[PDB]
Amino acid sequence: DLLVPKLTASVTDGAVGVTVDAPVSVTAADGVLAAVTMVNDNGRPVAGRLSPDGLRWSTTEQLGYNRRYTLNATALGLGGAATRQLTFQTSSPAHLTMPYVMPGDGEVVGVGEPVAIRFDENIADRGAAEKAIKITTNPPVEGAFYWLNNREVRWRPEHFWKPGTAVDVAVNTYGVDLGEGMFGEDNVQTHFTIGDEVIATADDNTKILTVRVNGEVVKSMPTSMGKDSTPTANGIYIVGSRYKHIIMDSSTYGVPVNSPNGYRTDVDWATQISYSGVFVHSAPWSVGAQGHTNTSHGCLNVSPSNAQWFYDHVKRGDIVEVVNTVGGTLPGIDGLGDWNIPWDQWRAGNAK
Amino acid sequence: LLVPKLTASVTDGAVGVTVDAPVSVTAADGVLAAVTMVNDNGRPVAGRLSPDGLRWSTTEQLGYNRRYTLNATALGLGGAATRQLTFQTSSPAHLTMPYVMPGDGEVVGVGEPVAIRFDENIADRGAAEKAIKITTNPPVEGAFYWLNNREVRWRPEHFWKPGTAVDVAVNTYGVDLGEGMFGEDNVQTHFTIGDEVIATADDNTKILTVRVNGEVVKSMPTSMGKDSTPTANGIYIVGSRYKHIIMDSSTYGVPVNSPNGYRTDVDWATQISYSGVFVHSAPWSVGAQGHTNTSHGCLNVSPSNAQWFYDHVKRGDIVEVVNTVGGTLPGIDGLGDWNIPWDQWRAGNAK
Ligand SMILES: *CC(=O)[C@H]1O[C@@H]1c1ccccc1
Repeated sequence: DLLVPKLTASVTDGAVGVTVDAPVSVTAADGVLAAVTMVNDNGRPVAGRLSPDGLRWSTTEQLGYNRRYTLNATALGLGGAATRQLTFQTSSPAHLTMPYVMPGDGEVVGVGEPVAIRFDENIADRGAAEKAIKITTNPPVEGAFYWLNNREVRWRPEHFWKPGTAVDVAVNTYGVDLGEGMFGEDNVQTHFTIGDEVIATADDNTKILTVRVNGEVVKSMPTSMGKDSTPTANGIYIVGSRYKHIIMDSSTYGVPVNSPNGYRTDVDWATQISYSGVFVHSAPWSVGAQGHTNTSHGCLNVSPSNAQWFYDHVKRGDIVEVVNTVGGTLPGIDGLGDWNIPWDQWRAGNAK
Repeated sequence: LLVPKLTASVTDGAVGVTVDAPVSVTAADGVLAAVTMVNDNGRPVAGRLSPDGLRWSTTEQLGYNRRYTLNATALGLGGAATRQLTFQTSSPAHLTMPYVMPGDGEVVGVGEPVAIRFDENIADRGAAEKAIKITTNPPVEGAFYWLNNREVRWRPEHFWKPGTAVDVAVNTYGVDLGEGMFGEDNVQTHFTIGDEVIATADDNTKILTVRVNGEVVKSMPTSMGKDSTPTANGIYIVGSRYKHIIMDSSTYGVPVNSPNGYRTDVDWATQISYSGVFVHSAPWSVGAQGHTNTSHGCLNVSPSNAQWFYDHVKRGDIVEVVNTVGGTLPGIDGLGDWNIPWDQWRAGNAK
C-alpha cells in the first residue's frame, strides 16, 4: 500500500480556445515525470524542458494559433505509474494586430516623451490592451493610459518625467484577445531613459523663442509664428522627428497646395513639434519679420542659424510651449499634444 | 386476461435505502387501487397516486434509521394483484449540516465564490461535490476546490459577468458523505452578480484606485503594511463591512501582547482577508498615506475614503494589491480564492 503518482496539466483534455499567452505545463505529485512529449496537428514536436527534480515540465517555445496539440505524459514512483494523453485546441483569431512602440529601444529622450503603443488595427477592447502593457519606471511614478484614437494609446505621468528615469515597456499581447476576435500578432519589449530637461518657450508678446536647459537660458531665438489667419495654437508641444531638410507639403495635412492656405516648399533644419504640421525650421525669407510680426502658416520660423542650433541641441521628447498667441490650444489628441489634456481627464482615461 | 404486475423503486428486504429520492410503485397490465406506506411506528407516509392510476409516489421525505412497510393492491382485466414490501433506510453514523454563502437573494460582486461549509470533516469530498448543483445564467464553467476539510468553494476561471444569476442546490440529505456521515438537510440559495467593482492598491504609487464598471471613480491615498509586516500581493475578495470594529490581533493568530499584536477600535472597516487585512479609517497615518507604509498589513486610508469604501463596495468585490515587498496572499485564506491558478483550481483536491 503506497501512493500512486498524480498528474496535473495547465490544460484540460478536450479544451478549446486555449490562449497561447502562457506556457503549457504538466506537474507530477507523489512521483516524477518519466516522459513528457507534445506534438501539433502535424508531426512536429513542441520544445520543452523538465526541471532537475523531475516534477515540472513546461514548453520552452511559444505555441501557435489555430493549432491542435496532443500532450502525452508518464509519471513513475515507488507506488506505481500513471499516464495521460491530452488534446486541446488553441485560440483561432478572427484577425491579427501588431503593436509598435515609441520611443526606440535604448533611446535617450526628453522629459515630455510619453510611452506610445500603436496598433495597426482598431482595438475593440481597450481595457484588454492596457492590461497587456506592463510599464516599469525607476524611480517609480504613477502614469495612466489614454487613447489618442482607436489604434494608439499613450502612457505618461502627471508632470514631466524626472531626468534620469529608466522606463521599461513590455506589451505582452500575443495570445491576448483584444476584442472581436482580434489577437496580438507578437509581443514587443523596449526600454529608454529620460535625459536632460530642455524646455523652449515661444512667447507671442515678445516673438522670442527661449531655450532652457536644466532651467537656464542657453539660446534666445527671434521667431515669426503663424499670422492671424493661420495662427500657431497655444499649448505644450512634444518634440518629434528632426530633419536636415524636408519638403513641407500642405497636402499631407489635408490642405491642397493650390488653396489659399496651402503650400509646398523645401525648408532646412526642421524639427517637428505637432502632427498637424508645426515645425521649428529655417526661414531666411522672414528673418526681418522674426521678432516683430507673424507671417507663417503655424510653424515657428527662425533664422537658419537658430534652426540648425535647435536641430543640434533638441532631442525627441523635449518640450516646446507656446503662449499668448491669437490661436486656440493645441488638440490634446494631436499626437504630440498629450500634455494639453488635464491630468484628471488623462488619469481617468478613456478605456470605456 | 392478465394479472397486474407491481414493481417498486425499492425491493422487499432492502437495507440501506437512501432517502435522497422518493419511493414509487408502478402497475403493469392494470391499475393501482391503493398504496399504503407506514414506518416502524405505524405512522402513514404521505403519497400521491397518478391520475391514470399507474404510478404512486411518496410526497414527503423519508427519515433515517427507519423501516417502512408498503402494501399495494392492483386490478386488471385478468384479476387482482397484491404485494407487501418492507425496507430499511440509511442509518447514519454521523450527521453534518451544510452552510451556504452568499445569502439568498443577495447582490454580490464579480469575485464572490459559492461556498458550502459543513460542520464536520467530509471524508468523501467527491460525494459532497456531486450533491451540489450550481446553475448559472448566462451559463459559465466553474469547478470545486476545498479550502479545508469542511469548506468547499465553487467559482469560474474569470470573474463573474455582471447580471449573472447563480442558483445553488445543496442536495445532501440522504447522501453518504463518507464514513457513515450523511447530510442533515438540504439547502437552497439564489443570488445575483452586481456591478463590477475592482480596487487596485499599487505599492509603487501607494494609491488605492476604485474602478466601477471600468471607470475610475475614486483615488485614495493609502498606507499599507510596513516592511516588517507588509501587505501581501494578490487578489482579495471583499467580505464583511463594519461601521466600527475592535481590531483584535488574537482573532488572526497573533497575541495582543506580542510585538506585532494590536487591539484598537477602528471605524469604517471592510474586511478583505481572513488573515485580518482590512480597508479602514486611519486618521493617525493621514500624513503617511500616499508616501510610506506604516501599518500591520491593513490598507490605511483617510476617514472620508474609508466611509466611501464602506458605502460603495459590497461583498464579492475585488481588492488587488501589487508591487508590495510581501508575498502573495494564500489561495486558501478564505477570501483569496483567485490567487489559485485556474488549472490547480479546476483539477481540485477532491482526491
Ligand atoms: C508650418 C509652416 O507654416 C511652414 O511650412 C510653411 C511654409 C514655409 C515656406 C513657404 C510656405 C509655407
